[PDB]
Amino acid sequence: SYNIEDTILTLKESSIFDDTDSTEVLENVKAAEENADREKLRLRQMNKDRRQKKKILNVSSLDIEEEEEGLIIG
Amino acid sequence: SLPEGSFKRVKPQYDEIHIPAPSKPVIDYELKEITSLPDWCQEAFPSSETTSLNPIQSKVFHAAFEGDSNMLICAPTGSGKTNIALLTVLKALSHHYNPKTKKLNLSAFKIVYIAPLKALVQEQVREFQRRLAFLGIKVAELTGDSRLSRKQIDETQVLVSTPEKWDITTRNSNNLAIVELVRLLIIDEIHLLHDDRGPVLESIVARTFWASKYGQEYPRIIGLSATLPNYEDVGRFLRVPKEGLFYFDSSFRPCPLSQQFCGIKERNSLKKLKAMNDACYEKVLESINEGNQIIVFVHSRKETSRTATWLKNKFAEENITHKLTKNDAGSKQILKTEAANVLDPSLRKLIESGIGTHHAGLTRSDRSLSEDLFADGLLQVLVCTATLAWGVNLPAHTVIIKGTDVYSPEKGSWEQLSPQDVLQMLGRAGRPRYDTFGEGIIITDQSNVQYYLSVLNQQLPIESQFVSKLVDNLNAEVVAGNIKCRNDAVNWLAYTYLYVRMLASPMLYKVPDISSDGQLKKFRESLVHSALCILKEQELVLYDAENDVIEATDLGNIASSFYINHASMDVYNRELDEHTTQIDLFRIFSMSEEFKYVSVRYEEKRELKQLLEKAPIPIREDIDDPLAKVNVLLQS
Amino acid sequence: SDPTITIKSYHLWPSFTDEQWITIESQMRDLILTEYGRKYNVNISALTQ
RNA sequence: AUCCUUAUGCACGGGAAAUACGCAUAUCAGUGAGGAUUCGUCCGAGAUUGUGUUUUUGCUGGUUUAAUUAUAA
Repeated sequence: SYNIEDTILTLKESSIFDDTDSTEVLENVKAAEENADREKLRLRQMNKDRRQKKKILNVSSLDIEEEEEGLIIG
Repeated sequence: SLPEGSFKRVKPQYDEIHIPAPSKPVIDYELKEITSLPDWCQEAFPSSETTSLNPIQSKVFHAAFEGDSNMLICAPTGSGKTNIALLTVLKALSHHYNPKTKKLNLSAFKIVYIAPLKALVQEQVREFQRRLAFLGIKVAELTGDSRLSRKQIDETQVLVSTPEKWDITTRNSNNLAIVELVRLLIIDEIHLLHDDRGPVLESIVARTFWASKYGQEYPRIIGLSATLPNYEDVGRFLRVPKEGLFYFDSSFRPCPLSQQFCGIKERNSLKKLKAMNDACYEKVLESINEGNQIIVFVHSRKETSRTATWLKNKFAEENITHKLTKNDAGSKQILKTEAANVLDPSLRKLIESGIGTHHAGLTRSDRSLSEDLFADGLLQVLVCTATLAWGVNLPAHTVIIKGTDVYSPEKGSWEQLSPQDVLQMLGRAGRPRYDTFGEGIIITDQSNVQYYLSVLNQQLPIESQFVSKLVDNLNAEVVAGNIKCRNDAVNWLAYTYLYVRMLASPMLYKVPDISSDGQLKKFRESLVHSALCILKEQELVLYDAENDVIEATDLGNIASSFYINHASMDVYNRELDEHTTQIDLFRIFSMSEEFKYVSVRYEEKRELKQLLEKAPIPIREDIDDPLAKVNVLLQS
Repeated sequence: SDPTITIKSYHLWPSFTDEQWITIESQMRDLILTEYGRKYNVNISALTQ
């Protein structure tokens, strides 16, 4: 009943027992792979930049933690 | 095609096809000598080595004095063009300058020479000074780093300008007296129309015909170009009388260009690159044993240094001594004097081996040095980016073009070498003054060879890119006040170079109208509509759809004056704000569209990193983003 | 594009010859390769097979 | 001229195996090797010895950013 957004919305992937009783979301098929491919792309170009240019990242606690950070009636 | 390929060699790494040198010209003509000239014109060729003009020149020259008409020369540009332009200049000078009375009439005639590049402008200017010194003429540069003011233009007679600055000078309303005074408008390299600067030339051309009707005396227009197809359509673009058109093929070239390809059969880049280096090495080995001075073009400037390193360790592995076996004492001397003194991109060692390189990103002094050393000949091999073919006249016997894919920020993708660039790279060749013929070579992937054969035959029209520059040119013209309506706009667009090209091939350039509107009235008017919508959105000009009235705004006037692109303009429009501050000003400056082609580099990155720490004006963006690099360079 | 190419009552996709498919598959690959990059700001040409 | 049988060579297509394929200035062997039998007989070409390689022979593929230049002074 919770939404994320002439458009169609489908159920997002969720584990049966891990989900159990929890709020369920409705996302667009193209939007899910859209966001995923944007983030993972941003990771790929940073992979090629890191390995090619041999730069060491600052990162650590707060950065990696913030990387861990990453209704309709019908 | 069959005559073009005579002979083909098959090699393990690559299949090389060797095109024979072009044919020598048939003589139906007399070689025109210097003593046939009048009294003052005999110093046009102060050093007369032949005392006879080249195969191209004589006929075009006497035709040029005979008619006063718009002319076009499609030629190898074998140094033949410089003298022809000089001679037409002297004619105009004589028309305003009496044969009996030797006082030169200074205030009557004015002359303009449109040379695309600043450097080539410089070179030209020294040439014109040398040849025109006897009349007592001031030949000075109007463009860019030239920095001529309001007065010196009035003082001067002969002008040598780049297209951009000449456009901006003639666009301005106050000078129009000077524009009227110019009788002689020379356009060098009219083949530039293919490239995106060419839009400026066609706009200048349109302004010359259409904009001055109140004085209405049309100046003499002389196009000078590399040989190109659709010459007739070019004339219909300009005026050209049929007789002024002179089409000369590469058979009239001073040094016949021996065309050569290596197709590369490999696919993956790690072996493919190695195969290319092997082929280049093989060609260099064939050349240097003959005493051949050689240039190797590449895509990128970073490629140059690593290529030269590869030639040093590989070439030296084969034989170290043969590159310099002669005057090794003086070679050591001059080499250490040049390399050790002014060079600091770790390029000294390459110079020291005697395989050098030249690229944008090499110091201005170091740059001049490399040119001179390669002229003397202590440099047997010269690795280069695309700067030299475009800029500098210095030919070298063997010319290798390594690779196909160039990265253009226009697309943001790797495209093929564009024909107009390939051709001008092939232009520099065996030296017309000294050597008999040139060796051209193209290191390339075999699949695209079929394409490069044709585009290398120069069968490709000068493509009209006016679609991008239309809007800005139209805005500037409205600022001039010449267009009050859509009909005026399309009449101006009739003298535009895209107009002709549309007429020739409507579906190629996406004319939907086709059979309808032979004059493409509605197509022209539709483009004007499209332009004036976006202009009005950018508050550049006033427009109404049904009533159709045009007027220029202040922002449009600013864009006209400082020649800002329309994209840059709307970027300024939104990004500038009431509350915008010192930090945001640099950011907007960086956002200016003229920096779209700028990008950060890995050899630049260390100095960038050192800068952005101690930079006084902070940067909201970061080292990877080109905008930040731009405004930190601005701070520096 | 071509209305002369008719989907029957039986089929889903329209009936072509082979070479018509050979071109259509290139046109379909073009949308994929252009929109993947355009969305992710990636150039088409630099891509490995 | 067509059609068919056997043997051999080259070969498109389809399988199976590599505890399998070979080598010997070496010993024998249709002038009888090696077996079988219902005890009358019957089958008829390898056997020994040494050795090479044998979860492997050759070859490949993937993955681990061009140049140029524009202001009003």
